[PDB]
Amino acid sequence: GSVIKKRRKRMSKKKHRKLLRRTRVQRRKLG
Amino acid sequence: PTIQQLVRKGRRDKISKVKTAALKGSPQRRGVCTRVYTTTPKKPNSALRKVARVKLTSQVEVTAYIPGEGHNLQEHSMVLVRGGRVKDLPGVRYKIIRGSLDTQGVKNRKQARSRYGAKKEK
Amino acid sequence: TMTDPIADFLTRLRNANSAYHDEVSLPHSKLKANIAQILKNEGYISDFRTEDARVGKSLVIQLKYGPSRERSIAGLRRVSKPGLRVYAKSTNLPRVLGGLGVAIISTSSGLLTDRQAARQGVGGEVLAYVW
Amino acid sequence: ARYTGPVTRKSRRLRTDLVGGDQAFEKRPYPPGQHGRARIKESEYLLQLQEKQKARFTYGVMEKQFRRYYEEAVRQPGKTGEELLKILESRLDNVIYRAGLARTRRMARQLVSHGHFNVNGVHVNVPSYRVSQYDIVDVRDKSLNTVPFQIARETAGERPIPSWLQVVGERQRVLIHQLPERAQIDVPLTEQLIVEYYSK
Amino acid sequence: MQKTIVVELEDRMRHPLYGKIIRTTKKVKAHDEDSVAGIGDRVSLMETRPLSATKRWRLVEILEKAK
Amino acid sequence: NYLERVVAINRVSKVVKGGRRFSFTALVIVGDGNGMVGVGYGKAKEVPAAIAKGVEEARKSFFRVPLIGGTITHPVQGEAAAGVVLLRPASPGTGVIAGGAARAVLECAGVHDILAKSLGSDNAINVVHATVAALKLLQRPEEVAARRGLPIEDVAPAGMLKARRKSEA
RNA sequence: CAGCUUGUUGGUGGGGUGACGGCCUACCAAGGCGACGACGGGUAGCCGGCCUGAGAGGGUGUCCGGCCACACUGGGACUGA
RNA sequence: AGAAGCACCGGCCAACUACGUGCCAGCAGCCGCGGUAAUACGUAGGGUGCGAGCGUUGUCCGGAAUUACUGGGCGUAAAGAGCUCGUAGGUGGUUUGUCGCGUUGUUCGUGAAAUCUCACGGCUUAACUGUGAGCGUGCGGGCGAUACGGGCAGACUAGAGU
RNA sequence: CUGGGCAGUAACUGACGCUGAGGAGCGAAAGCGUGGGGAGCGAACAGGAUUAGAUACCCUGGUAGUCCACGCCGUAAACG
RNA sequence: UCGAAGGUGGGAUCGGCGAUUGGGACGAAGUCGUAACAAGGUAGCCGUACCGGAAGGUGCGGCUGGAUC
Ligand SMILES: [Mg+2]
Ligand SMILES: [Mg+2]
Ligand SMILES: [Mg+2]
Ligand SMILES: [Mg+2]
Ligand SMILES: [Mg+2]
Ligand SMILES: [Mg+2]
Ligand SMILES: [Mg+2]
Ligand SMILES: [Mg+2]
Ligand SMILES: [Mg+2]
Ligand SMILES: [Mg+2]
Ligand SMILES: [Mg+2]
Ligand SMILES: [Mg+2]
Ligand SMILES: [Mg+2]
Ligand SMILES: [Mg+2]
Ligand SMILES: [Mg+2]
Ligand SMILES: [Mg+2]
Ligand SMILES: [Mg+2]
Ligand SMILES: [Mg+2]
Ligand SMILES: [Mg+2]
Ligand SMILES: [Mg+2]
Ligand SMILES: [Mg+2]
Ligand SMILES: [Mg+2]
Ligand SMILES: [Mg+2]
Ligand SMILES: [Mg+2]
Ligand SMILES: [Mg+2]
Ligand SMILES: [Mg+2]
Ligand SMILES: [Mg+2]
Ligand SMILES: [Mg+2]
Ligand SMILES: [Mg+2]
Ligand SMILES: [Mg+2]
Ligand SMILES: [Mg+2]
Ligand SMILES: [Mg+2]
Ligand SMILES: [Mg+2]
Ligand SMILES: [Mg+2]
Ligand SMILES: [Mg+2]
Ligand SMILES: [Mg+2]
Ligand SMILES: [Mg+2]
Ligand SMILES: [Mg+2]
Ligand SMILES: [Mg+2]
Ligand SMILES: [Mg+2]
Ligand SMILES: [Mg+2]
Ligand SMILES: [Mg+2]
Ligand SMILES: [Mg+2]
Ligand SMILES: [Mg+2]
Ligand SMILES: [Mg+2]
Ligand SMILES: [Mg+2]
Ligand SMILES: [Mg+2]
Ligand SMILES: [Mg+2]
Ligand SMILES: [Mg+2]
Ligand SMILES: [Mg+2]
Ligand SMILES: [Mg+2]
Ligand SMILES: [Mg+2]
Ligand SMILES: [Mg+2]
Repeated sequence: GSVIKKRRKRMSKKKHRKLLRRTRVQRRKLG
Repeated sequence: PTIQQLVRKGRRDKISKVKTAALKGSPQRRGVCTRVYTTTPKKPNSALRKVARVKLTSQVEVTAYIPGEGHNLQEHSMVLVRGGRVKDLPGVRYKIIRGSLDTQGVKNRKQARSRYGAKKEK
Repeated sequence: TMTDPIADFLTRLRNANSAYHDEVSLPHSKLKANIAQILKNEGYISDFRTEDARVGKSLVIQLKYGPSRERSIAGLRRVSKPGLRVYAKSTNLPRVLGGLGVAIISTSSGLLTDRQAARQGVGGEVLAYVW
Repeated sequence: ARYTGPVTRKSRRLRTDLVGGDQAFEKRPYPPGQHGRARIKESEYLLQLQEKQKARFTYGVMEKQFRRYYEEAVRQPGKTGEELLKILESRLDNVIYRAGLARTRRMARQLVSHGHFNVNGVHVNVPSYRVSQYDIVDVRDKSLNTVPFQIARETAGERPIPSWLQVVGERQRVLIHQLPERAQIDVPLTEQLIVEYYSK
Repeated sequence: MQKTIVVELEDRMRHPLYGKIIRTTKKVKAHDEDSVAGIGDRVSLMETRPLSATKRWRLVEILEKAK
Repeated sequence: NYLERVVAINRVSKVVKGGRRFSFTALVIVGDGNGMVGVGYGKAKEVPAAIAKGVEEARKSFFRVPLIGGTITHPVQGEAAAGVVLLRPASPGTGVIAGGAARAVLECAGVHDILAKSLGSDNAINVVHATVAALKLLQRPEEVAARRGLPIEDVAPAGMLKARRKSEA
């Protein structure tokens, strides 16, 4: 079940990218 | 590995996290013991536990366990707190010593009678 | 590239001894000849000698085996390394297998093993343990 | 501090008759207590601990004192168990036991504690003193005409005398030929388990 | 720098725990009563009394000149 | 008068349609106490039956252990499947010093004086396999001398030389 | 923490010191340190030792002893060897 | 005759039965115990380990070969940079002669005293002290050596390149 | 137009080698900039269907993109 | 002249708090789905891009840590 180790990383990276896309503007570009 | 690698960058031990905090090298430390209440343990071991929010003399705030049965602690009892972490509860990492300034020894204690605080007999 | 022909030689020894080779051939250097001399008079190999190679000198050594097929060398290990040189005084010489094996010691008196180094009174470089 | 308690109890617990002669022992050879007869778990640590308790309570030696003796026995060259037995024998209450000037250990010890003993004419009252070579094991001059000290005469034949000490006639004075080594040491106990113990 | 010379010393010493031989250098100052010296100049030196803030050495003899 | 000692009793299980089928494995070491030691794994549905099977197949897995009078000839390091056990001969005073799984095997082999250290896996069975491998690696001065062609005195150190005859006089 | 250094690097003539010395000064040249960690930030009195460990190591520097620094905080001279 | 208490008893870990409680009180370091028969909570009895000490905390080392010099690893367990070139650095084939820096031998000096180890001596033994011998691993000077490493002056073609 | 590799001769040099912290270059696809191009495919999008819903899978279309030039990006299960 | 302290100033740097806001972890017998594990019901993952309440979907290239002949 080595793919599980990839899925956890995938979900964490996906949520981080989703947060960055939620804030690619003065929400975060100012900061 | 490739001893030159060791001399360029030596072996450095992993950071040993401080097991106990809020006491700063103090085996015991006293607190004003605000907010005594009762909380529940984790998914197994369903019970009710006596804990206290202690303002320690390090100017910090921690959660401590009240060992034994019964206590006269309400809001401002000058308690002495030492280490010891209970397994059931998440935020409990300290224990008030029973038998201190304003923590009486547990009553009706005839076994082990040094923990939980107790004179022998009269 | 080709570093430390001492370890190359003793690794050739290991590989052929593990493969039950009657004899090994390698390049010749004076240090290899003296190491083979030590191995002989300490009794770990049978005769060694030299060819007329196309270039340089060629060192062939014969590996001795018991009456049946048992290794006359139980192993060996390079100890002085081009990446880490190890030196030992006469008073603190290495003890190989508590004494049942020997260590080639390089000293101002030439190459000579643990017994000669101890009872002659000088220590120094410790090339390898044969045992 | 001293144990000051029952002896056959611990003889039963250690499963070995430590003292010389006991009818209270051999009637109930099992260890005492309400669970006195249960099958004990024969663990390595268990027999090591019972064995060290044997070694202690045989001579009436306390824990950290036995420690100190063992840490100098280990440091002494050669082996350690033989010299540990040597020195725990060299304790003078054991010396009196070997000389036969006592019936049991707890009064061999008290004859020293209560100041009935000079060694080189020197008043000693600590029972932990170690006898050296060629030394004299003597008594106070005024001890004569006292009940145990005179029953000590006719009771000198039932117990064999070791060859490392010499006892003489009307002057009840012992001469220590040498510090006894291994053999003449009475052996109610196998002694390598002390050696193994303290490497834990 | 005007009658001053800089000799780059050399030293090898056993590494305290890994046991290797480390090659460590220096850069130190020595005197020249005559300001003639190229680049290279394997030369020898001995200590003196300080002649400047970081002057502690003196050139004694120059051998195998800069070629 | 011939020593057995069981180190680990472990309840294995096999899964079937109905449920779990249980079994016992009984790693035992049999030894004379002087030079003869054997290791048996042993498996059976019952704990004493596994004990017995282990004893019976350990007594047919024998090998001589070369000693010199309570300690081993020279220091070794046995490497099991994943167990690593290091053995260093000890001075004639300090007794056996070993971990739980090794201690039984060397006590049954009958050594009185040894330094043993488990560095690899902590599984008892692989620890005893590593220790057995180390005892195979053990060699005798009198056959190393035949191996090398030189006599006893110029292959074996004078310490163990003079320490041999002190046993048999 | 990657650029730090201008009395900084050196020399000359002086001054000054118990004494060499940019220790200070006039002039002249533009050098010195650094990836083997300069400069910086944080922490810290150091040591024979002490604790632990099989050792190597790890922790620590308390009694004793040696060295240093300081004396409410900061700056300076005097006498006197 | 005036003089014993402390801790613990499921496994580590040496040490067990009963009664009271019934997911409650509570215990616990760990994994776990207690929901009506608790060797694991409270009490009693017994027992074990100690003992003028016994336990709790905190700190550190050990176990931890879990920062690995001694003494570890990187296909799938954490771990080969996406690849290459190349700077510093590390490392380097065969052979001749020399230097003797590393290395190594010996001596001298230093490495205070105290501390630690060995042997005695005395405080009634001990702790403690004293004396003699090691330790003081390191460093500086002189006198040796050149096998290996290093510098230098060369040589060879086997590596490398044309 | 141009790079590398392999073999053979032994003509030549005579250790000039290996690796390489940093560093530099190259680096699928997607993506970005400017300018072209755009058949087919095809993120997005829209409709249809399916479905409890269907922001999907299937269908019908279909924009960016995919292609080219020149830069940028410097990442991949860039894997043996 | 130099000079501590003090004053003025602009920076550097280390912290605290901060309406509001973002994710993380742990919790409970909550709500919406069912994305992965079997061909997990559209093989799964990697990078990247876009889209979507949410898991996710899709495009392009890649891998087998999937299949087929
Ligand atoms: Mg599997
Ligand atoms: Mg001048
Ligand atoms: Mg392995
Ligand atoms: Mg392990
Ligand atoms: Mg000026
Ligand atoms: Mg001047
Ligand atoms: Mg002047
Ligand atoms: Mg401070
Ligand atoms: Mg260790
Ligand atoms: Mg001090
Ligand atoms: Mg103080
Ligand atoms: Mg004050
Ligand atoms: Mg004056
Ligand atoms: Mg137990
Ligand atoms: Mg009940
Ligand atoms: Mg209890
Ligand atoms: Mg603790
Ligand atoms: Mg460690
Ligand atoms: Mg720990
Ligand atoms: Mg590992
Ligand atoms: Mg590798
Ligand atoms: Mg991996
Ligand atoms: Mg790769
Ligand atoms: Mg290359
Ligand atoms: Mg390269
Ligand atoms: Mg280079
Ligand atoms: Mg070089
Ligand atoms: Mg070379
Ligand atoms: Mg004396
Ligand atoms: Mg004495
Ligand atoms: Mg002393
Ligand atoms: Mg000293
Ligand atoms: Mg060629
Ligand atoms: Mg030529
Ligand atoms: Mg790089
Ligand atoms: Mg590029
Ligand atoms: Mg593209
Ligand atoms: Mg474009
Ligand atoms: Mg766009
Ligand atoms: Mg365009
Ligand atoms: Mg479509
Ligand atoms: Mg649609
Ligand atoms: Mg083109
Ligand atoms: Mg990557
Ligand atoms: Mg590829
Ligand atoms: Mg806020
Ligand atoms: Mg699904
Ligand atoms: Mg999917
Ligand atoms: Mg579906
Ligand atoms: Mg699917
Ligand atoms: Mg994708
Ligand atoms: Mg879509
Ligand atoms: Mg695809």
